[PDB]
Amino acid sequence: DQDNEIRATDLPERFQLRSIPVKGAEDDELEEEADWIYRNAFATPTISLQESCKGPSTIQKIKEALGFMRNQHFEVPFIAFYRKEYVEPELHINDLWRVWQWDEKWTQLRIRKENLTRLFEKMQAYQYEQGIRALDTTDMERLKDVQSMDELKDVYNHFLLYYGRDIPKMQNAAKALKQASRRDMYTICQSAGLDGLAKKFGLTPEQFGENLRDSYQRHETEQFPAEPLELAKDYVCSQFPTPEAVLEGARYMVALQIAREPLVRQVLRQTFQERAKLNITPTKKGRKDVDEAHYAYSFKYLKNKPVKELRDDQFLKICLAEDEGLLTTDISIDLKQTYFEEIKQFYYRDEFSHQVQEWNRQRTMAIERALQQFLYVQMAKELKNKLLAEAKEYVIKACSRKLYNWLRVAPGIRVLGIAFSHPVFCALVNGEGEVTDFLRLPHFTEEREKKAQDIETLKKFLLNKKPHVVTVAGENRDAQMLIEDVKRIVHEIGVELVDNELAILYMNSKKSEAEFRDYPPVLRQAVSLARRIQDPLIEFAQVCSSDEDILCLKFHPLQEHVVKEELLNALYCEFINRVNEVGVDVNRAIAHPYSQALIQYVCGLGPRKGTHLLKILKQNNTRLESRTQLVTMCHMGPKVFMNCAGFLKIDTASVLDGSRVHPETYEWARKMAVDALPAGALEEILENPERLKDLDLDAFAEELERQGYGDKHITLYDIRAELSCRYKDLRTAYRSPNTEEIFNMLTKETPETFYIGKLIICNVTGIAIGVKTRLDNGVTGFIPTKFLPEERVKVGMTVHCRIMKIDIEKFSADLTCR
Amino acid sequence: MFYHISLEHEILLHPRYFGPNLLNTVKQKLFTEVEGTCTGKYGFVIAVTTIDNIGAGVIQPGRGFVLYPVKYKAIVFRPFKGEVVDAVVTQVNKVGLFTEIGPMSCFISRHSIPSEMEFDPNSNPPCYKTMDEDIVIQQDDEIRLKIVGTRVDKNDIFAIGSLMDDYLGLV
Amino acid sequence: SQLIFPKEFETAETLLNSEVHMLLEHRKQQNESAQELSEVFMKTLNYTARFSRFKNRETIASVRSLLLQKKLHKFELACLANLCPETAEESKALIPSLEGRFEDEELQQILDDIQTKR
Repeated sequence: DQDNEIRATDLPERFQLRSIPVKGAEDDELEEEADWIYRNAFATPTISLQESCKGPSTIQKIKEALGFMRNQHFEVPFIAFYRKEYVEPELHINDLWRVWQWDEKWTQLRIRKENLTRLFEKMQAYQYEQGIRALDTTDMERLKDVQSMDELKDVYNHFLLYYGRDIPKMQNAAKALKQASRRDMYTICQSAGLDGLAKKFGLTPEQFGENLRDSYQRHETEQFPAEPLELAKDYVCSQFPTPEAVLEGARYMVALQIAREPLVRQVLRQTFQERAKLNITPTKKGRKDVDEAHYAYSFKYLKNKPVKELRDDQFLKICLAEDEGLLTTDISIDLKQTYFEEIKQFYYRDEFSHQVQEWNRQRTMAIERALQQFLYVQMAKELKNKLLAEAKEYVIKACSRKLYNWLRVAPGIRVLGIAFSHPVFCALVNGEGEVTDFLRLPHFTEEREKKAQDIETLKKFLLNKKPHVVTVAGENRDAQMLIEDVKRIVHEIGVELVDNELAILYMNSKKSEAEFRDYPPVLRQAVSLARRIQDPLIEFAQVCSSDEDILCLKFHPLQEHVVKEELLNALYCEFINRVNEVGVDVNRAIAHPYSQALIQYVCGLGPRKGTHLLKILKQNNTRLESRTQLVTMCHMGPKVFMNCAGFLKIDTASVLDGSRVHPETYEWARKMAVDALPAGALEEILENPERLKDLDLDAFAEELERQGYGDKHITLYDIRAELSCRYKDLRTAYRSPNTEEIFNMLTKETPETFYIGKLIICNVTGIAIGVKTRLDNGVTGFIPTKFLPEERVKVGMTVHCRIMKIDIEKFSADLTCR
Repeated sequence: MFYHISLEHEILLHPRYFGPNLLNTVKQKLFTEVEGTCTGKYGFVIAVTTIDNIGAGVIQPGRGFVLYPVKYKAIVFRPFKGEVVDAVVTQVNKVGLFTEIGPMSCFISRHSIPSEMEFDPNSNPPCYKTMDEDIVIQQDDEIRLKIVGTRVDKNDIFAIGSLMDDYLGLV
Repeated sequence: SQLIFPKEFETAETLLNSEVHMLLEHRKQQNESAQELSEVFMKTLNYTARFSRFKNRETIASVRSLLLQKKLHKFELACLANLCPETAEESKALIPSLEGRFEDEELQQILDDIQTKR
């Protein structure tokens, strides 16, 4: 359906995927995002702790990056690999990606600022025809200078305060379904004409609002020449005949404009952004549920928690605690001398006359009602929400990094997989990605002869078809035996160890199994594993072609609480970072169903465009090794073309198309073939390590200053860096995962359970002499012979107490049991 | 809406609780087994106000349990069809609004509302909204609305709602 | 609604959202002064504490007495007290069983009494 419309229109697919279409950026607006995005994405220091793996020049760098893609429709990887000279070295691709959603954040705020100006001007057109507030140009300006969605909201509530009753008249203006009642007693007291004496207090709230950011009484409190209770007797009425009720209703009157002055919001926002202490108490249910078995123990006795003291994902765990009555938390600028003492004096008069003092007494606890009932309420949850997103984002930042490393493994090579599970399964893959063979081989273990006949099957497979690297599937001390099973076999070229949770989901996935459902299910895990060590990216694409597959993985224990839709694309985009880093070729896509899922990570392309190009490719039945055959046969648009064609790699077996050099920059690649002295010079520079030493790359920049495409010095060097090793995959070479990884892939040891003093269940292994104990994961070390004797250890059953020492290779389960 | 009806229950008491505090045990078992049940006959029982009387406890032949008929005055909420009630919205969606009227959730259709309330995408509060931003329904707002129908799922009775009358907006 | 959909709810007293609220909070101060409460109870208590347009018991008693003085149907005493329309018309403008029953000159009076007792 809609992919045909996607196929009809000619643009990069991810721009077409965005909920708001990309518009052309005039240079003022082009600049307007760049300062705003940089302030709100990189120049903002997070209140919670932040770390990962720059300067004011980025303001320009983002700005040129913005209009180069907003106006010209260039996706992030196209900039991040070909036009990075507009941004290097200030930003990385994931930061170049991080700019891109802030473009989406800017688009709403600009749209919404337009939307509110429509209301204000219409009410500006509605107010003048009719002490009510006037729609100032400052009111317009406060709408004009909006630099955050929070800043938008405060004006809107502030607008809705004095003019919420305009809405039936605005509906009448819309008529040129009617609005009923609101909630605040304001509405009755507004109709009661209390605003006259609300005007008669010490200050306008905005006049009071300026006194906040000054930290002094800039505008002095206007003492009306009466004691406050006399203005009651003017119009105590049918609403509040009590002189205290109008006087208290005045306080409810005036506190809410104090609550809804936008200038009050930012200063309360600013003060709370650093000066705020968090106090946490468990509930009555939380009396039982707070313990070291829960994660809420560290939060139990923590009083006046600084907002900066909040760790990287600490607050998310705090957020889970209020969900089921585990912990009740409160936040305050004050300590467990208040903030109000400064606030009270900033709206005050120092005259000791009871007229002024009762006016101050009217002023003092009125603004207190503003402080407690509203500002300690409404800005608190907005403070919570800002810390909610930061705590949520760190996990996704970590999980993006976790998936970043899993795509960082470098890949011709013949690989066998051993599938531990007693069904022990084994299978090979060819040098061209096809499964070669497979054999059911049930291994277990007194008597050892049933294992014995199958040991020589392994070296038979060495001499049947000679392999390079054979792999095992790390489980609870099952592949530890198997890494010793193959180690003797190879001794007659090596054996490697890798985990198989991605292989379990490869078994679990229906469509993954659907090619070879007759092939054994548990044996299908090594099919991925052998192809994983062959290449991780094609492996992840095959297992995780569907969206919730990545959800089925566990990058983090708390990965279910982050927002999925912004979680998924964050993981999904780092695929696109790596896929176009190496490239893709449509010949391996049409040949291998193994490599059929790599086409939708192409810059400018995706699933919707790439699938309809796949079927046309099968109709034409000639795949596109020729990058110009994309231009001719496929009749595909230049906006799609000049982005993606450089990222489509081509195997040379069928010469600059077999390079990471775009067709738009083959012309400068023709200038470097002359430096050898049309395909004779093309082979000579691409085969020799000696044409690059004398390659006059800076000389090509000399005419680049004349033409107007200059500063391509690294880019021309990138063409030289490409030709040194043909399609060199810059992913890190595969490394045997260390003991910490081994202990966390075999026993799947959580580093949280490395905590000393933690109850670890441990059934005794027995007398070999100290008694060794075994945990459910299978760790087995002897309890040290010093402490332990019936009442120090009960011989025959499990031991569970404070742990003492754990060994990363010897699986040491040490427990005092006393 | 919220009602005060006297109604019935049948408490099966095990012979464990046959000591000095069996009538107390019948009271606590009525509280435990009645307060919170989603009956279709009487909608939602919220709290048992008082015990009218504890009846004669017939010993069940061959089972040992004693059956007590308990009459109790209880607070009962029941969402009648064709009524106007104030809900609290908890989720926005294209297919409609998920509100929470208290003990129950509620679905409101996109075509059952007036055609001035349109979806607001890529906004940190997601909501339905008017083009002039006359009324915005973000999280935790009060919405008058007319529920049009009531159907029984026997576990949690939800009501479908609409907004085709005056004042059926934010308060 | 205007007519009855079931066949048994005529002989049952009707409560506001504040009579429910004041009775439910009595249960808690009975209970944690002496087991955990059910989730539907806590949810309904939070909902009816949110929409509690009478925060004092004597306001509830006065409103119930005056609604009985109006001599309207026993569902319609609690249908409108916990509802608070600012428009006496809103009353007829809504509940399809209250227009024509009474004339307009009492409606804004009972509405302003209700919002005064709020």
